[PDB]
Amino acid sequence: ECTLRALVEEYNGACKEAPKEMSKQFTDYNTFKRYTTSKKDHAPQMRLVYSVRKPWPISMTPSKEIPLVFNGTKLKDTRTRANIVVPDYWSKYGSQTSLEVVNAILYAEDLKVQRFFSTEWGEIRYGRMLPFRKPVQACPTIEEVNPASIPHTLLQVFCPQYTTLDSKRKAHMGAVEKLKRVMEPICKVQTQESAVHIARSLIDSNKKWLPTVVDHTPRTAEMAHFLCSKYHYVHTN
Amino acid sequence: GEIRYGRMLPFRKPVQACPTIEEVNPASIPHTLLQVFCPQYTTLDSKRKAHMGAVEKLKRVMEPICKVQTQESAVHIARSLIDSNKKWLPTVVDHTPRTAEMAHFLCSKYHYVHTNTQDLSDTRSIDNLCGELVKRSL
Amino acid sequence: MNLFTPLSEINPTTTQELLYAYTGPAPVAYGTRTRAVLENIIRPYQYFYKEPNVQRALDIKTGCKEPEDINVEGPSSGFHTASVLKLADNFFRKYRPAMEKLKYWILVKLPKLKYAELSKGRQTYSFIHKRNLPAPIALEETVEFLEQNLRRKIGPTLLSYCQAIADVMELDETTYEYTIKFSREELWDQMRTLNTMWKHLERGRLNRRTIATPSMLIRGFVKIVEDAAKEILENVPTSGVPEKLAKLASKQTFHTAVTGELSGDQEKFNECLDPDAMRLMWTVFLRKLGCPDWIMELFNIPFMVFKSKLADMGEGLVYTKGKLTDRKPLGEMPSEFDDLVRNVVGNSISCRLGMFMGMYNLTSTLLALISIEREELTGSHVESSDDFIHFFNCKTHEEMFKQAETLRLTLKLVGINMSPSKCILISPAGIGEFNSKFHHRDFVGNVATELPALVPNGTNPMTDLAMGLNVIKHSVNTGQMNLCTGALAMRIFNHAYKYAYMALGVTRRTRFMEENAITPLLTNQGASPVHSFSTMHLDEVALRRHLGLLDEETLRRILNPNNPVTEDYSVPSCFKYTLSHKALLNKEERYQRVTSIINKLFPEVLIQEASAPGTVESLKRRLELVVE
Amino acid sequence: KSLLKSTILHAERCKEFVGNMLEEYQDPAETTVQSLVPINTWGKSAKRKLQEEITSDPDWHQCPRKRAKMSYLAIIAGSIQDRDKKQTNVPRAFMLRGSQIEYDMKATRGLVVDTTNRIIVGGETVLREGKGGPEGYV
Amino acid sequence: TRDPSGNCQFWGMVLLGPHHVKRDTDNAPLLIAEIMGEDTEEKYPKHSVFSLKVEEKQFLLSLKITSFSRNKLYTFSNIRRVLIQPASIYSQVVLSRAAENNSL
Amino acid sequence: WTQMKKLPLLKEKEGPPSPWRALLLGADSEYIVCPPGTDQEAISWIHSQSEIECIRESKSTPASVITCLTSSLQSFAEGNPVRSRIHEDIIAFGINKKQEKKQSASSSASGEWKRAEYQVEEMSLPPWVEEEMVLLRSDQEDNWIELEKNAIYTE
RNA sequence: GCAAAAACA
Repeated sequence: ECTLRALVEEYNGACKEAPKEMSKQFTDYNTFKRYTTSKKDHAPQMRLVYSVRKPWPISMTPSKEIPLVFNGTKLKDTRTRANIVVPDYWSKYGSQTSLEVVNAILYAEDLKVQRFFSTEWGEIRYGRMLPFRKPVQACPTIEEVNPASIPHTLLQVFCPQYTTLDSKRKAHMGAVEKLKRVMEPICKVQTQESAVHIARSLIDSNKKWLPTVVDHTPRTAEMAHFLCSKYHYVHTN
Repeated sequence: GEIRYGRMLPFRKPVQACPTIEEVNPASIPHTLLQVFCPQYTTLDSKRKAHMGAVEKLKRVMEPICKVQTQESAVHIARSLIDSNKKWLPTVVDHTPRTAEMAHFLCSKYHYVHTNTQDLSDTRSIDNLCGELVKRSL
Repeated sequence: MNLFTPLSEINPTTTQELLYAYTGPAPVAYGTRTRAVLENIIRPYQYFYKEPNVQRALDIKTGCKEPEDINVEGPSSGFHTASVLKLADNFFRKYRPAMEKLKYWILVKLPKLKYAELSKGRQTYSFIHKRNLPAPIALEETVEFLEQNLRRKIGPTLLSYCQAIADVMELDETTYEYTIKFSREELWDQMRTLNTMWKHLERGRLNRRTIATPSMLIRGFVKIVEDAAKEILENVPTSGVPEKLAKLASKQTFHTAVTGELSGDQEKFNECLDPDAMRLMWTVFLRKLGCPDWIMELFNIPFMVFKSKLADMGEGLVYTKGKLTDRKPLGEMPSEFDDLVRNVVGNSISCRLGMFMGMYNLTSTLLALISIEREELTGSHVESSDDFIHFFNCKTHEEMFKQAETLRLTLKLVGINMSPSKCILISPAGIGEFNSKFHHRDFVGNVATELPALVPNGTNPMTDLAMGLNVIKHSVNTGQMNLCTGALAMRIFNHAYKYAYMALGVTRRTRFMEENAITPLLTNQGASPVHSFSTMHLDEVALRRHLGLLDEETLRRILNPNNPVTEDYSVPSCFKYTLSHKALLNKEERYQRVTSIINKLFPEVLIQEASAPGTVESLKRRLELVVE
Repeated sequence: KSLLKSTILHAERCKEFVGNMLEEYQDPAETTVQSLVPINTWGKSAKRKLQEEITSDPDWHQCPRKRAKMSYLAIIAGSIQDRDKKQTNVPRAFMLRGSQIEYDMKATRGLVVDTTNRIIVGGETVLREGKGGPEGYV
Repeated sequence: TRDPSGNCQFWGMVLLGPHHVKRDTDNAPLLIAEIMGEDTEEKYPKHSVFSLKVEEKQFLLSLKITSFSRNKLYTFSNIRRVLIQPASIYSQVVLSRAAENNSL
Repeated sequence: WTQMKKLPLLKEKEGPPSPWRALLLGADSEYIVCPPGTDQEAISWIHSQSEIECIRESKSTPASVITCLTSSLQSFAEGNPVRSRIHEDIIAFGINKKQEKKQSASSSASGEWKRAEYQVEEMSLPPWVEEEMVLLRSDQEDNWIELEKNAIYTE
């Protein structure tokens, strides 16, 4: 809506401001996607103390709703930098949003909450047990999706029109329509760069090694860190 | 540092002969020495006129020295340690070595040796205090 | 030490976890690596002959050696060609499904790997900037060099990259875009050059070690051979990659029989191997599976180049006159490494036979495994780099001794030379150790080399909490930690996490929240932790709403998509924030524009790779289709 | 610490300080007093307590403990008060502005501690019961 | 530190010099002052021990000149992790004597 | 292949007993009980209620650094955790020690270059290690471990 | 002085 050509302006600027670099192939994106001139430090956790204590720690996007000074406290540097106390300020005097997007953003994480609390578990049985680590599915999925077909399913729920008929056949039918009822509030480009991670989590069937004294279903594998051990066991119910 | 050869116009000014552990005004030097060496033969006015920081520094310094130096030798060693003793020498502008101890090495009419030495003195802080007093007094 | 060996209610195997220098600073390597690199280079030449004759060994080229010449009383470098051929034949005959799946890998998905995955590697010494650059930067510079000096566009597949390297290596003169020129011999020497550096954060030994990284030109060949080695290793029971130790633990033997258990390490593992043995092994496998010739060259080039390595000798030996110290390159003054002076090539040095750490940690394991495969070795072996465990299941003690001795001799045949002092054999099976795992009867104990950091990762509160809890969960899952340890570690992590984010005591954040009546509602704000031992796999925001500790109005405030600041199972929120002579900082910003226009136009790249043929200006095809 | 050392050790300065704070007269230490106490609503109660303590004991300015109590009351009295809030009774102790240091009327803890043997202000023994020279020597 | 009555416990003071540090492993000058209980010549040959007189009580003050890298200081700031291994041993013993007879 | 009846017997290095080489003191660590307050209050109390006299002096740590310590205490009491340098700070933090050593070595250099041939001096087991182990066992009145408890939802 | 096969100062 009147901003479509603004997307084109990015191309025109790229041709005139970045010559003979954007001219490379689109297949090269897998090479310069992670292109950074900053060295990969061996311990990013050692610099966290300074970074929080550093003046202007957060580099926020420019905005006008957040006051420059609130109750005699400088908040922004007028990308602009932000004070360390801007997030907790947003937790009380921040902008509002629709209720539907709140559930959609927090979706794929709530389902792990009631699925745990609904389980009754059982009495603790201590014994000389011998857990053996077997590769099982980590988290339960709404539908059983075959490996190497997960990206094809994600293509339909995000870019159904920009797809190849070959990918249509190798797509999990019966699960594509389930994702559109939960990804619709966050389907917009505003929060679509990260919505792929949430959508992938619904049908991600990755396999990890977990302690298994008995054959562990996905229902009982996500919380296997406390169900069984060398000395105790829990009868999940 | 590195020698920088060049023609130089001398600036003749009095400079301190050797560095001092503590700078004391000339009126307070005898009282400081009296407090350092013979406190038993002093009055409260003499104690009040003495620089107690210099007294402590000098006592710590001359604790071992007085065992190997006679009374007058130790007295005047301490005096030299807290006496400026400025002497006139030809210096180079914006290259004052704060003390003529190294003028033969670091300076001449044909060269200087670049050195990186800070003040390490409380004169800046005394300036800050005096500036606050003057600003609030005006 | 007497306090680390209980005699009642608990065995020393479980308490052997106490024999770990946790929570202490890891040893750090200081100064020049020249002495260590020179020693690493000179060790293989000192072990070629039973009588140490270094000077005779500097001109051997191929490291093949005759029998009745392998040092059986000490380290022995080199290999026996006939033994290598026979052992490779025996290994190929066995494990047929592994060979069939290797054939599948080499026929179907070998000409499919994208060449962009070389960017997620290790630090690379650029041959154009004469310094060290990150792997993506080195890859981009190398492909630009290839485009400039070869004039044919590089295809998406890495076979195209390898063909480009091979074609450009035949040119007598090459010039990069600046506008520096390279001779063919100079480029060949740069390809031979190995960048060596200290290995940091290495616990478990007194002496520091050096690792070497290859040039980006040969890295494609190194990666293809390493990927083939990994693919064939995942499908062999004797490999060190998967529960193999537990699988062999869950084994029942005959009632009255001798069941040995040999656990040991390898001494000079990278100082006694020759790339020619790996060449023979790979050629035997490829020839007996039936691959074409171009596959032969494609799999043989990496070791061909490595046979002419030019590992950099650090910065120079340290010489002291009085109290002074100076760094002097090898050959300037006499030292204990005078025999390698003739091999000094500028700042680098040439060594035909020998190995370095960080180059081929899988093909060496393959060579050891093909050594394992024999006739009289009727036992179970697990090999992983320089560490191994062997199970002997025979009928007589002398039979077990013969099997162990022939195992040692066959390992020496290709020059593995297991350390006599580090190898322990137990006549009845039941006690052993492999990797950092410990074996006692039917129980195997996993003991970590490093404790969990128990500190926030250092990106943002939600991400740091998620990663910390996930690390603790992984540690408790592997059996390294239990109820008490897990809860104590998560309490320690909670304290560190709260401290690092100004949630402890009086500070700017706490005073700001107090003066403005901002109630701390999250762990990073200062609220009581909501996560437990059982609930450590749950998101903080998702868990708090169910318990009523986070009002829906607060969720609306924080989970607003229109927020100024915006595996990791954490929902985005206002707390998801990013902390704030090169002549290369400009081109990373202009590459940012290229990456900025993408991920705004294509949802597809956020799903799969950028598999668009051509597409130089051609991006306008999509925008017009968007309008249409 | 400096303000309390000024008021405690000298009776005339305590007189002047209490008089200026009670009657809202101009004082040399108005800025310090305003910057020490947070924005509160204890000024009227503090001024009252000043009134009854002065009337009950006209001879208050000789006991350093009484001087400490009067100084605390005057410091609260000369504080920056808030308009849109009803006045409340003066507390036993308060916290300094932008700090976690406690100032106590009874001087049992915090910035001022008045034991039977001695008085400690800011960790320093300002006055000793029998062995001291606050008034000096001639 | 603070005991559970509000009182302040002064273990000592560490002084950090100019410390123009560039590399993550570079040393940083330190002057550490500590309250010592008993002095020993052969145990603390590089320490200077001073007498300390507070409130007519006797304390020993030890001063040492040290330089200490940033990595080591960061590691020792997480010294609380040393509690895990003894906790591991204790937990294993306790849970063994809970698995023996199903009684924690 | 050989077999052993004897467990290996570790050789015990002989020489001077190794001194205490650690960042802090360890067992010989005590504290001064100060009146309740902030860090600045406690530091001011300690600086204003104490006098220092040297008992044992070590050539490694000259006694003149007590001036630096007292200056830091006073500055911290005055609300200044960071203070300007003094002369006693010269030999307290090794300021210009690298240049001093390098120039002295250049001035006194003699002979010809040779290999570094570094060496580490062997030291015997100190008698205080057992004392350290038995003293760290002593009971204390306080808990000294204040870790905030996690939530509890299941048994 | 820290630290060990030489880096910081």
